[PDB]
Amino acid sequence: TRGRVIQVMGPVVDVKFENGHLPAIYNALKIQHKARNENEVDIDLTLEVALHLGDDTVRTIAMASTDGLIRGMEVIDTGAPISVPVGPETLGRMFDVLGEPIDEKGPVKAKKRWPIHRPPPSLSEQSTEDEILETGIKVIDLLAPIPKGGKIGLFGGAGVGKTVLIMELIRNIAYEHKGFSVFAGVGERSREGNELWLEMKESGVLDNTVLVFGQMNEPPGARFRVALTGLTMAEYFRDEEGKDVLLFIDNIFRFAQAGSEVSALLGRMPSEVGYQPTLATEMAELQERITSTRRGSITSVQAIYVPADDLTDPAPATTFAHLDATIVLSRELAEKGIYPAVDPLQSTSRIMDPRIVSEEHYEVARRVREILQRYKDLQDIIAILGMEELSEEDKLIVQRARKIQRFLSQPFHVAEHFTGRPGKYVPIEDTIRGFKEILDGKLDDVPEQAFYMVGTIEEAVEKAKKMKK
Amino acid sequence: TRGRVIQVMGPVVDVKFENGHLPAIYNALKIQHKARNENEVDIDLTLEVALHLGDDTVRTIAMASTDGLIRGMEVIDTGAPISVPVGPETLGRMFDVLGEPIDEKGPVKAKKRWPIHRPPPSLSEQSTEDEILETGIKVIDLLAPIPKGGKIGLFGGAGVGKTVLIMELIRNIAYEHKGFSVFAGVGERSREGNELWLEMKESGVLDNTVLVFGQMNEPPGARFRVALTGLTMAEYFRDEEGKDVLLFIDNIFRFAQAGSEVSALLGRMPSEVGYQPTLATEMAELQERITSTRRGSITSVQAIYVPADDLTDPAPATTFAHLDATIVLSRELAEKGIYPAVDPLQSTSRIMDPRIVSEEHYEVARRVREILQRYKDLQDIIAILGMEELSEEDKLIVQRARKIQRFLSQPFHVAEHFTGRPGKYVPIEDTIRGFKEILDGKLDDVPEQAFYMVGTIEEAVEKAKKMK
Amino acid sequence: GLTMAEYFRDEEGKDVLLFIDNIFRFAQAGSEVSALLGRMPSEVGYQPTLATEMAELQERITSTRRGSITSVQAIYVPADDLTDPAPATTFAHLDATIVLSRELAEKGIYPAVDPLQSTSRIMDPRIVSEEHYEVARRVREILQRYKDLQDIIAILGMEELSEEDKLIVQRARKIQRFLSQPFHVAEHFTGRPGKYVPIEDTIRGFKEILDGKLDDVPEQAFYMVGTIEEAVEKAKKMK
Amino acid sequence: LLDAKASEHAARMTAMKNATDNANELIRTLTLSYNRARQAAITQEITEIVAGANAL
Amino acid sequence: SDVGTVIQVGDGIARAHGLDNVMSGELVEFANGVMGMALNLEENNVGIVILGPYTGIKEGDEVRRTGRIMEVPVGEELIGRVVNALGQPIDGKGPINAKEFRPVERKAPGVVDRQPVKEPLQTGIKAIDAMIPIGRGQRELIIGDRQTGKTAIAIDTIINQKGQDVICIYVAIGQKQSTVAQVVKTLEEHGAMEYTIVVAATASDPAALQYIAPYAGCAMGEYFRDKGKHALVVYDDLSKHAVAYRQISLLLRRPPGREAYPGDVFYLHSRLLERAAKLSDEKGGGSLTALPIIETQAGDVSAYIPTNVISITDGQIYLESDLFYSGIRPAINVGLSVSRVGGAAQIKAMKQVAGKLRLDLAQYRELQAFAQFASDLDEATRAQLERGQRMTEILKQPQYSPMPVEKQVVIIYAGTNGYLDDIPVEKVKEFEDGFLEYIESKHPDILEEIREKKALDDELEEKLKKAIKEFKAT
Amino acid sequence: YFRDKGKHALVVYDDLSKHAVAYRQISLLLRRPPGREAYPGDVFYLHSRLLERAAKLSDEKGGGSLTALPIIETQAGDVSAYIPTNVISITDGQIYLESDLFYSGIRPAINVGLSVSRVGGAAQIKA
Amino acid sequence: YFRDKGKHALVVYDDLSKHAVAYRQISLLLRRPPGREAYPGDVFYLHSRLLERAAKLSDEKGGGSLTALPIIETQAGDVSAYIPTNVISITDGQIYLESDLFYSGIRPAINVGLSVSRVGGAAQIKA
Ligand SMILES: Nc1ncnc2c1ncn2[C@@H]1O[C@H](COP(=O)(O)OP(=O)(O)O)[C@@H](O)[C@H]1O
Ligand SMILES: [Mg+2]
Repeated sequence: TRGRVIQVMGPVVDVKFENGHLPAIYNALKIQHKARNENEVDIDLTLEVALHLGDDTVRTIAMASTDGLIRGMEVIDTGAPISVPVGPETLGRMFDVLGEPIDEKGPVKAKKRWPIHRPPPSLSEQSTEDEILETGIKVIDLLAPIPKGGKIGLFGGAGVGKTVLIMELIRNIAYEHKGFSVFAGVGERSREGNELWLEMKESGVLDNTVLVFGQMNEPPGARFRVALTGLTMAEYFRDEEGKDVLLFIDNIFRFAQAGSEVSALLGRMPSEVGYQPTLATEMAELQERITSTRRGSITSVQAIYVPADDLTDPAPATTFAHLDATIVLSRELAEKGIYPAVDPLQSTSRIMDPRIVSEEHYEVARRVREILQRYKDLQDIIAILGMEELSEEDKLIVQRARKIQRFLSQPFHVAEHFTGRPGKYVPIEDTIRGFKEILDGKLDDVPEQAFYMVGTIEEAVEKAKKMKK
Repeated sequence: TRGRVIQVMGPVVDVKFENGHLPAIYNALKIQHKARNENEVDIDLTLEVALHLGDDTVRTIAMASTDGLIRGMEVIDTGAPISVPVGPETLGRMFDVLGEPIDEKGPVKAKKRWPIHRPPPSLSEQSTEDEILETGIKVIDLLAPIPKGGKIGLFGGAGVGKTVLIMELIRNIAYEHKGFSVFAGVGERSREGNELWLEMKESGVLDNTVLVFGQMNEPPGARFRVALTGLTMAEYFRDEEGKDVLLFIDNIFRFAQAGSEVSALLGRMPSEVGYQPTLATEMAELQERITSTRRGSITSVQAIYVPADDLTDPAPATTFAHLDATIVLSRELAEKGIYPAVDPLQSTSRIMDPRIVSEEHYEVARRVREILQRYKDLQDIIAILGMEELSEEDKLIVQRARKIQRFLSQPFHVAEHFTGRPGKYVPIEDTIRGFKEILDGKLDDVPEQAFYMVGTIEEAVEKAKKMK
Repeated sequence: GLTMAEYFRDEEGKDVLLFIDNIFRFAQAGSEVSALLGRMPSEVGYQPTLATEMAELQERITSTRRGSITSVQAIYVPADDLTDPAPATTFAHLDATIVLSRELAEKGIYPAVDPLQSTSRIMDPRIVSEEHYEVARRVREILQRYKDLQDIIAILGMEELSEEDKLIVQRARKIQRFLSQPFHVAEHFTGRPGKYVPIEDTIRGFKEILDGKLDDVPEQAFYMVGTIEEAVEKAKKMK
Repeated sequence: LLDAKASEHAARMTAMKNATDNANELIRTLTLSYNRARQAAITQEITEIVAGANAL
Repeated sequence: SDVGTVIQVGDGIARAHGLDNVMSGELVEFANGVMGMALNLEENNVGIVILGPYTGIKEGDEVRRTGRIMEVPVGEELIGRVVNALGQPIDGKGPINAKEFRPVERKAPGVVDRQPVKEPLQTGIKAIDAMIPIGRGQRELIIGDRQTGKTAIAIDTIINQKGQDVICIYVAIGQKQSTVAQVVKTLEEHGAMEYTIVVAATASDPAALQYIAPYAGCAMGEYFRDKGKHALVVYDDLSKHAVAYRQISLLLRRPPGREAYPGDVFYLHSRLLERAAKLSDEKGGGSLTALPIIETQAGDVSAYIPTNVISITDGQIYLESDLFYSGIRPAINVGLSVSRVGGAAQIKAMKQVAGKLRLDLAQYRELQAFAQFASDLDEATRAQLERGQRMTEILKQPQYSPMPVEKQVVIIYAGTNGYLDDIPVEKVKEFEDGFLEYIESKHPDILEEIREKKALDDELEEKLKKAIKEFKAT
Repeated sequence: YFRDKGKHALVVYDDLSKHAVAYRQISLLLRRPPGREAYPGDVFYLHSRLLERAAKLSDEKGGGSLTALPIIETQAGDVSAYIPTNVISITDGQIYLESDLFYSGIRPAINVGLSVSRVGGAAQIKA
Repeated sequence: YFRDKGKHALVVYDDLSKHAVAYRQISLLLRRPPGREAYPGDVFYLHSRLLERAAKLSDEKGGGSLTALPIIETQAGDVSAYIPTNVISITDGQIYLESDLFYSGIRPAINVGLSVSRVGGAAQIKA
């Protein structure tokens, strides 16, 4: 029924309901007030119920600014959680955490609205048909294959290339897989939401993609529930349309920091290094709903900020448990000009077994990690002592590792404007064939410079000639 | 007289009294209830009073599980602390923290019970006649002597031979000293307690020993009070019988940890590294009763677990404030095949001064520590370069050190199921004479292998002739 | 004390010296009081008002168009940690900051001032001579280069360091002790008369060591001497 | 020259062995100081949580 | 009265008025149908921990006492089923009609109720059964980095138990439903579900169910021990179980201790692991063995929870991230892994060859580092190096393929006596498969003698029969 | 005001660390529940609601601009602290100053191998 | 009493480290909020109020004296700990004893590189 505002302290609001009944936990509440006189301000606010307190009273987290609120203001119970539009009408549109459109294109007019808090699929509804999702990116498809219905994490510091790698993956799925994608900008910088919206509106990829953002300047309650809004929109395409869809989440670190801020605002005791006591429960409520079932599949690419180079921080550490594959991006590779800057020695996946991928794929990826590690074990000796002191076998091992290290580099379409390089997509058969031909020592009398930024290996062979060598 | 449970929170239970008076602090309470219907469970429980709360209410710590308790259940005040039987009828017996017999041998039927919380001896009752206790163990008796009425710390990892050495000391006191021993176990693996019980039951030592157990799986209230039960049983032998008795504590680190858990449950504010604020007070209540008087004496050997292999931790640091001596069982000695494993360079005692022990005892112990350190300072030249390059003085020092290092070894009586060796006992005069005879260069011809696992020095001389 | 020093500035227009042996005690006294007043504690148990209380004292200690207050203050650093809320809050208010190191004191170098953490507002090319600025720059740099080498000298033998690093170590060794001086107020502790050194002889002294004119003089001759001419006769007093 | 090469290789080997040994004791001692500095700081943060929660 | 009313609801914790006659630890039921534990009894309220979705519970809802302490169904009816932490079925194979229910809280066996372990538990892994023996009442810890093979070793152990009279219980605490489904299908593909029970509390289940899961799985394991049979219990990760208890304790406002865990953590795991034991012949001679698993960050074994469980258990199996990525399986660190209670229970036939294996690998593991170059070391050390490399190849084994004890004895006997000293390192795996099929297809007398005598009497037949294989088919 | 009228503006905040301390003081005296390093949970929203107002507008809005240069002080080099990591995550790039480079004679004292700007390349001229 | 009547006295405190632990216990049981190393904020006033009563009085007061010799215990040689540095800040000098030198056959084992007195030189005889 109708309740009244009792307390206001930053993003936290307390409401009393009295007669009828109290709202449920996670239920959405609405405040709609028109200024009764010139000393007041008009307010339009949404609140999420977090806990029951006694005396017919409830504590809530505000979804927007609490400035201008007054004690005794009327509050309305919607009878359900935050509900967002679902369907094909949501394609090519930008959204807020509450599912209202941000763009001036008009009302979405969708046929149905789904709640943000629903139960995940059951153990019976789980499928076990593991296979590989081809990305067209030569480092991921070899060293850390993506399982359909699985989760892939991108770990690194600032300026390594996480958002550009996510933008190129969104393009490639819309190019050859012709699937539907969802991007959830959890705590997104408004400068970056503008660059994602412009790349997709001009490249045409936007017509097959859903954008959910909110803003990094919104209160913590909004930064916390936004990843569920993108997920609830991606669930409809799997469950009601039976499709295979890709969900991109940029920086779940902001998701973890926002649950911490909400727990601190509600008065819970701090856990390890000041995070919320419920961190593992909250991370899982989002990661579990992403799975392949007998109806269809949701796969996910996630970026994770590593604060101060420490992978032992609770936020990165709780995330590792739900990752089928792992990619670590090294700042040392990025500044040396090698893009996408993925570390060949720290990237791994669970699907890297002969029972799930070809014997030729498994054998090549093994020979690559081995020769790279052998070269890492020799770069001290190559610097202090003359290279003329290295044996014949080690000398060839170094040259092959040197060609392979740059052959992992690839020019992206979304990054053509920066360097002017056209952009390339490489199929799995040519990635395996390329590294196999270098490892087998067939292609040795070709200069290292020919393997940097080239796509397939035939393009490297013609480039050697283009450089007159 | 008759209280009623008002609150229940894990081990903590609150009781309100009426029509009479409230119980004293440290006092034991009893709950005996029979299921009134098929929805209830029978319960038999003991609680210890911690503090008075006001409104005729008292807070208590339960000695066993609180599952099945109901608000409003009747409580009986026993009028005094936990009382355990005392007398010579306690020897060769296994007990619980409340003094009830564990073994199926029947009721103990002792003539008196003694409160477990009792004042320690006053300054006017103490004894300053520091003397020594012959253990018959060649490394303890020379390098780290044990004083009558003192506290000794035993250090070593899981599997270095602590249980083997404890049983060897209990057995040795029961063999020639014909004295009484008491062993208390706190926060211990019930499996280890069983391996010790069978090994004692076969070596005949059990008839001269008392066993008390508080297991690693018992609630914090029991793990906290068990060391006091062994001590209250050892005190009767000192006070009413005038004997000299030995108290063993399985791990005083679980004594310390159990007090930390009870403090965290009671809601007191913690101190440095999360131990209880009362760690120093609680350690003293156990440690000061362990003293020698004009009636008789109590001595104690306590094993310490060093958390994270660092001695700066509060429990070890608060324990060392009460200790008189230290014995260290070393992992490097264990892998080398040396079974007693006591480190000759890290073991020490307060008694090891020329104004407590004889001048000759101090001189031999000094010359032994010095030759062993000198040998340890030279094994690099001997290992990296050929042994033919060492000078004559260092070579003779090495030959004496090579014989001495293994002449410190002794086969234990409790080890016959492992290695089959008969076991040896070495008296103080032959320990001093033995090391003196090698140090003074009188016995250098005898081969090195003859000094390993032989007892006295003469046994090494016959072993050299008999091995061929 | 501050209210009495303010009268001479405000109503009499004079230039005054204000000495305070401990402002840390002023901060701890506010900390002891705060729990009993009913306030919530902050980092390391301190009061929520710590920076406001230090500014109520420090903003009054200033020179105006009427007169001037110059002040020397001592700040106790608990457990040798400069990151503690009381010492940390104080650095924002000072025009010059001198930090004293136990490593220098335990080595017998007094007054024990740390050359790499001590600084002042006045250390600008616009406020001091070119010769002063250049000598101070060269001193701070040679001591930092010596600090960056004590690990390499521990892992490898000193005979493995280059000639340039070898000279830098010897000059840094002479400089760290030429910074030592016997005070008049310390004759009971130092066993020496006590000395006063003018700025001209300080600059001339360090320049002469930095330029390598004194390479053939033992490090021990630079300890506890007021001026450079003394170091040279202290070398003569030892064959 | 052959004796010089043998003595050079032996000298570089023995010197680098001592240098490696020196580096390890320095790493051990530094690591104990890193552990003590980090462990000392962690127990204080836990103490602030206790005091802060009891202050409400 | 029997009924009370909710007065406050938080994240999975509730408070209620009434419930006058409820007892400490009793199960209580909500009007919706969800269940909760009565933990704290106060003068005027009861603190309840919710065992399901709390979002359907509101202030003013009716809550009723069940009249029973928290119990889980047990019996023969549970074999070959997948259940939640409260025993409820989650496999869709219909209801369970268990006739016996036992509390999840029981006191472990006393000092005199036990005996030392004298009979082995065969895991089927050539590195464990030879170097890290396991008894039928021992508590061994599996420890290492994430994604290194910790559950694969436990599943390989359960699959090896097909012939022995051991009932296997697998408890999943905070695991992904997908991995749980993959485990249930692997057990069905190998037939292990004919003698296995699977208990689950997945990552989306409330922290209270993840806390109760190991105790419920232990109570099912105790019924077989109380009737004189043998049982095996696996706890998929004690690291997530500690995190789940840390959550409930902080939400009950208890003050933290070391690494933000409560002081009560050690008691949570000692109380659990001390219940696994071999009973005395007077109690019936029954047994229960436990295989807990723990995850270490970056290989740090010195952390609080890892050292806390190392102090409770009887030995550890250490797994390395570096070996797993170096093409080695099961990736066990044999120079650090040891068992204290083992060796006494191991069969005589394995002891006669395990002694040689341990001495040869000790020599190899030390010199292998210095001899990194091809052939600079002398023949006296070269012989050690090649033997170590060849024995390391004999220690390698593929997933879900347990090797029986008799075949383990003959392959380990082949390596430790130098018959493989002329075989190239790359052919050792092909030689092992070919030699075992040769011995089983035409020399079953050797295997049947080892199976019944459990010791090697006369080896002469095996030496002659093996020379015939080497001369005819490499 | 200048941005809304089509002109360019630059805003410097001499120290955001003292601004966070000033908010901690008011919040603790008002009895709001503390979090990490004694600060209120509300402190990320404090600086993000401020720094997101610096932007370059579209041509329909007038093409105006506002750039910001906030400053933060670290205790003994601890970049991993609460307020520093909070503001490092909000900005589009960071310039790191080292006490080590400053005494060694590298005078502006910037750690070029650690400092970063995402806009690099787009901000600069072709030359 | 001796000092107030013109006589000379001396007092020894066997360990001030244990005196501090006793005050920490009483203060935590009265629920006073802790500070550094869980000791109360009042812990400096505890020892400084006791040690400043040791003095040499003026001739008008009688010329009497009271000397003090407090004792403290360091964990692993950590002279830098809170209670140790706190008492060092009140006294007129420190005598530091090394556990390392003591096992090298050296007595009294005083580390002269750290040990010093603030009254020193003046109290000692001219010879
Ligand atoms: N493929 C690439 N080719 C060239 N420059 C790149 C590429 N990927 C990233 N960059 C550069 O580095 C920046 C990466 O910024 P961003 O995507 O925000 O990194 P991150 O989120 O990992 O911190 C880009 O703005 C661009 O300047
Ligand atoms: Mg980034």
